[PDB]
Amino acid sequence: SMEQVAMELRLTELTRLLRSVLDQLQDKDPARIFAQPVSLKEVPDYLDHIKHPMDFATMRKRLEAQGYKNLHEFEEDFDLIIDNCMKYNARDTVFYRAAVRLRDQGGVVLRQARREVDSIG
Repeated sequence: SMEQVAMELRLTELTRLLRSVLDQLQDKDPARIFAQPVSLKEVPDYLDHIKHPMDFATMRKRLEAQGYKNLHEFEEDFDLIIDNCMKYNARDTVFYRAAVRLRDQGGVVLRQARREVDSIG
């Protein structure tokens, strides 16, 4: 149906926008601390601590299969990256401090992306 196609064009356009958002968010992590999943070879107990791991590569795979239906879904995943890190790592670590910075710098990007999604529909 033509209705089905039009929904698919909206999903595709959301996907393009989210990809630009994702790149911008990832530029706020020049150390690439959040680029890849936490290794279970190098932190074998990780899953006793964190129930829903997330990282930029896993968000990117989900994005390219058009797996984000709206911005809320994307934001939940971004917030997981941050919130996982601030629980697992202590306050005085390079990791925790990098989360705080990504959160603060990412909030500006997400502020305007929410206007762009509402605005463009």
